[PDB]
Amino acid sequence: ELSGTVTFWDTSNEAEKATYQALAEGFEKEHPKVDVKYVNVPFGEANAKFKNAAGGNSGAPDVMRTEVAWVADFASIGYLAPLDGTPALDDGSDHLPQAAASTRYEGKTYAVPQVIDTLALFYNKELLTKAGVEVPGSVAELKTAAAEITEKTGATGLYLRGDDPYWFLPYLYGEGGDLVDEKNKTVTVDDEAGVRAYRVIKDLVDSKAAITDASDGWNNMQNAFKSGKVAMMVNGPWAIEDVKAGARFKDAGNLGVAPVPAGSAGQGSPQGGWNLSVYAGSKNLDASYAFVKYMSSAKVQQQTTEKLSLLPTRTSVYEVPSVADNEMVKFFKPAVDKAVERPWIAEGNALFEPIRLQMANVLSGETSPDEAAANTGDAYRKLLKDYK
Ligand SMILES: C[C@H]1O[C@H](O[C@H]2[C@H](O)[C@@H](O)[C@@H](O[C@H]3[C@H](O)[C@@H](O)[C@@H](O[C@H]4[C@H](O)[C@@H](O)[C@@H](O)O[C@@H]4CO)O[C@@H]3CO)O[C@@H]2CO)[C@H](O)[C@H](O)[C@@H]1N[C@H]1CC(CO)[C@H](O)[C@@H](O)[C@@H]1O
Repeated sequence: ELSGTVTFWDTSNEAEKATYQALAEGFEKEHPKVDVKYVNVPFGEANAKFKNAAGGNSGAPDVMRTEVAWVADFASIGYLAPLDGTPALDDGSDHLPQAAASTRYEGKTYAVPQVIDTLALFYNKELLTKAGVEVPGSVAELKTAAAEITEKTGATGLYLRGDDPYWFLPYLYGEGGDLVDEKNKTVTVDDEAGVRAYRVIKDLVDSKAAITDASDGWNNMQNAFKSGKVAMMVNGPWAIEDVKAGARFKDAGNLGVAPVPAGSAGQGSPQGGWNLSVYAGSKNLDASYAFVKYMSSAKVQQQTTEKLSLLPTRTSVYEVPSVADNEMVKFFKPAVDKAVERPWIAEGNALFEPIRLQMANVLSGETSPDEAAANTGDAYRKLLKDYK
């Protein structure tokens, strides 16, 4: 017996949201006495919007699309219903383990996995071919390629997103670095790899291998890539359908994807994604648990992939020929398998702001790579009282 309102806050983007609204409302097919109230909440506003509503117990959603780092955020302050022993969890073991870790806080389950993702190098196949260059495997190989692209086509090699701190991580990993050593509770972002990573990004822009912008970075990146102003960008699966809307990439075939470039030490890309959580103060808990089970079901994950090319969290879904034979998926799944995990801690979400500020100042020339790394480390030690 399910009935009543289930308000769902979805953070998915302009290209994704019609699909997600349809899936959400599809819950009513099997439960016609439930009224699904779909609301799209912009990614940048959603964390604060949810905390505001939950903290005041006023107009909070029943079900929240919850970024991997937000689960511990929200859970630690009491805003999420624990899900262990509820109908929200069905065939839990099916989910990728690294997806499952992000749902956990202090020995309890506060979310169900929805999608998993990572960053990759997207490229314009026809531009690279016209430039006579191969997809670059390293930063060194990207610089050489960018020069040939400018010389032969007039395009810039890379749009380097300059306003979102997540985009720093591939460069950090490529220089042999990482934010923290979790096992040893030690801040590591200010090791020499951090200095090198800030220096690499500045060199890419100064050398004109890359362009960037200090604001409106998502739109600027997409516009530059779709208009052929650049040959390459670093982005994730949430960009695929948006890109394919463009005249340049209808022929889905013209859209190349490859790993993010190696740096001087190695190569890596971060693990991200989205889970589904239930507000602790929901006045329709049964219907919400069922809604979460439905939205995380193999059937719905498969449909999401078919319409959007977003990656399922369920292992079984990869065995469905329709998913197993998808080319964006065929690339992204192995890349996700290799993606770097982060500490799933209450202050994990706040590790990004320090990077954002220092990265902006490095790109504008206000701050040296050396100072930026030290500043980032200083901010982490302030955030993480039991880290050295
Ligand atoms: C600073 C923020 O730090 C963190 O976020 C990390 C995040 O943990 C990383 O994993 C990564 O997330 C990936 C994501 O995994 C990936 O899927 C994709 O998301 C797509 C969707 O796919 C697409 O469907 C649609 O939704 O659109 C999504 C976006 O395209 O890309 C994400 C990266 O963009 O990177 C984030 C850092 O960016 C915090 O969580 C904060 O919320 C914080 N926000 C601040 C906002 C404030 C402003 O006043 C205010 O000052 C600050 O205090 C606020 O806190």
